[PDB]
Amino acid sequence: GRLKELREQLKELTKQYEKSENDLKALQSVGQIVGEVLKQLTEEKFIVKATNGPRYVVGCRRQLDKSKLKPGTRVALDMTTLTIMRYLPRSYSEIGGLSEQIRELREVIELPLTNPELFQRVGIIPPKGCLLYGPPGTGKTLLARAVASQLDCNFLKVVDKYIGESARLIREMFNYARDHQPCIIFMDEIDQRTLMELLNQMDGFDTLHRVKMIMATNRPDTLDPALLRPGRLDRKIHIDLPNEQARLDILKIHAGPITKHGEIDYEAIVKLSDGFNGADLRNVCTEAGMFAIRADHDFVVQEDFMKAVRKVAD
Amino acid sequence: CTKIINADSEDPKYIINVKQFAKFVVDLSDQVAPTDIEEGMRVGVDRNKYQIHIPLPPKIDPTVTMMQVEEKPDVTYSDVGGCKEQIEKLREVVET
Amino acid sequence: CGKTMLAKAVAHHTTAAFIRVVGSEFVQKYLGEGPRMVRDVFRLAKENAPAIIFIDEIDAIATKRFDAQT
Amino acid sequence: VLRVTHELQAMKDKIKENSEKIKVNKTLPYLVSNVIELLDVCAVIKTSTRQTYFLPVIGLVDAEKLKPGDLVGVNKDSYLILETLPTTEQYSDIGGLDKQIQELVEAIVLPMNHKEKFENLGIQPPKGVLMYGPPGTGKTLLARACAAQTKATFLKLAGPQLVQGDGAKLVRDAFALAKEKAPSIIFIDELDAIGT
Amino acid sequence: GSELVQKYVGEGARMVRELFEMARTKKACLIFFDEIDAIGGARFDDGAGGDNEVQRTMLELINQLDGFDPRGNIKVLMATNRPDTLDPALMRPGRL
Ligand SMILES: Nc1ncnc2c1ncn2[C@@H]1O[C@H](COP(=O)(O)OP(=O)(O)OP(=O)(O)O)[C@@H](O)[C@H]1O
Repeated sequence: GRLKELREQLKELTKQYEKSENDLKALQSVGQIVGEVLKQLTEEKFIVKATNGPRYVVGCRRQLDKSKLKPGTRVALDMTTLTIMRYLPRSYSEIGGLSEQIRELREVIELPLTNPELFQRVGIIPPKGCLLYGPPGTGKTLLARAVASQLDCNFLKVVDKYIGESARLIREMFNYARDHQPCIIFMDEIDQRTLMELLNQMDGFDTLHRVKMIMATNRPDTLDPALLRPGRLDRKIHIDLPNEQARLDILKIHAGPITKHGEIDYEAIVKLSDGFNGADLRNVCTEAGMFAIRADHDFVVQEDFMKAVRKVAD
Repeated sequence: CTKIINADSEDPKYIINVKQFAKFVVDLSDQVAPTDIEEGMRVGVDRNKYQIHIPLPPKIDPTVTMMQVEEKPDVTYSDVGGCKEQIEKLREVVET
Repeated sequence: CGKTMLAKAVAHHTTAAFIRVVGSEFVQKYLGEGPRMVRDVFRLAKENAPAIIFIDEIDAIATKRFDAQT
Repeated sequence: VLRVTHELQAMKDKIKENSEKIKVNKTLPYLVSNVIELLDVCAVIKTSTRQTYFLPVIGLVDAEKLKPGDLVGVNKDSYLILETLPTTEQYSDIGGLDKQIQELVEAIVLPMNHKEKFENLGIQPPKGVLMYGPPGTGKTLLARACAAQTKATFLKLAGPQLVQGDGAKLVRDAFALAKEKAPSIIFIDELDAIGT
Repeated sequence: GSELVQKYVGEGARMVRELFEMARTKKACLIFFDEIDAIGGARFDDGAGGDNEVQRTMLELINQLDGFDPRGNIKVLMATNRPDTLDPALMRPGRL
């Protein structure tokens, strides 16, 4: 017994001493100044700039793999010789009836995303994107992130020009987008010679990677005839008019994640208020939940929805 | 001159920053009573010695001090005329 | 009726330093970049070889002067 | 018996190392600053002189508790990390906006009063309340009254005071201060000044 | 008014704060602002936003003037030739 602690003690005696050697050895590194490879002046020397601003010319130390040190590459240089060292780069249907959504949109979004061989054999460049238009909110604000669900891939939301940074950033993120072929760029709420210049990126500027850049947004008031011309904008999809039954389906979908008695006359509620909008039905559900919170009702009583329906109708 | 921004128990270990260069964790100078050192007021540190040698009075910002009129022009209401109502209204908001 | 495509073809089958880069620039701070560009191109022209420029939609800059005060 | 010898040996390497370790802080070029980030075969430190240094040796202290972004004790000349260092009105005095008053209440105190109902219903209360309207339509007064009535800690923020990375660091410090205390009321005035 | 505006961003707000603190230290102080239209007497704030510095300085000024806990003993006078250009924020009573 008296020896067991001694065994563990030994591990301790080394442990604190272990750090001493690690601390002493660590107690000598002088660090380095971080900078970027501004350009490859020569296979032996290159022009770099430290984050502080000054620009120098340095060289690989032993083997810095110039093949991978293309113009622009973080590297830390010692402030005694300025040499290159370690380099380190630093719901499918939430709108009820979506037959319109799961149809033309699907057939024009995924079809050009799978078999480029089909079209190139046809000799026709695949359509690059389609435009959706109709009621704001349900058709515009909603079902916008849902496209990722429909395609099951993460998308990028892109909200004359100041300096042209619109097109500049579009291209600069285009490579990232192309790195993920299934990814779809969704420049919703997109809104001279930037929109028209915006018509030139799609033709070239790395647009041969099988991605449908759907310019689907009613926000732009001005419509470009060249864009709607076949090719660029293959076709236009009009957001369907809610029929007050799709409203019932939307209410049911949103009624899902809600605790309630169950005796909900959903048809009565939808007839009470014509929200007409999936976000309006979301607000209806939220207001019903709030009314339930009043008086501390874990459930939601029938009249609470009706108050919610009436409130939104205003 | 430096501004103190914090202090710690045991060793004081002030986090003073001089003007804008950088925060320095400097101990009090040998020849200073710890009571004088406090938070958020001007003090004096030497470069190499890095230590707070003497407390300093607060900044005055002479622009603001000289901005004060510190002078009474020789103008009286008597010379002004035709603004009796305005004069009274201003007086009710300044003097009375 | 065939324009931009013709310029594109000229670019594809030439040897000059064709730098179009003439986005119609109303701008608000740097006004009059004409010389800022052409000189560069001329500097490019002597740097490597004579260059060419091309663009449409310059109709906005055409104008006819008229008023000089507004 | 050799065990005590090793443990008495510990009063050996530690004393010298302590003396050196307790100089970078004291030294003027300490430049105690924030660690830009952390990596592995290592530290990246933005010195308070607006300079980015890369340290192969991640630091003398073990790297587990080197949180990306924190008071970093950069060495005077090695710029290696040494020490983490320490980091009256009522709702009856305003009229014509009572409905807004109850809305703000149910959105701001109900989480403070009881959030269980929200979880029960499956809907959470949004965070952040915007008060927009003509300069006359009282909201600073409403905010002051709400702070006075409800017992929490006020956090007054203004566009001018924030601006001077001074703005970002000040915002982060204030937000962290709010995070530390469970009850927190954050007041940002003329927010348009910042979010231009 | 010109002395308030400086080349450095935000300096005007800092000097406004300094003046406010100097007033707070004193008792029964009167302040007179002339050419107020000079010191951010507008809120156009176009996309260019070239006046952002004077604008933020004016915002700091108005905030320190009234809001939360003012001194309540600071009598402010203001002389402008064309108040119509002044912003709603300052012209609104309570501040003036
Ligand atoms: N409904 C109201 N009841 C009482 N006082 C009000 C009301 N509306 C405005 N006020 C007055 O306005 C002030 C309340 O804050 P204030 O009006 O400054 O904020 P605001 O109108 O939201 O805009 P700002 O803060 O930009 O001025 C107090 O002087 C208060 O007496």
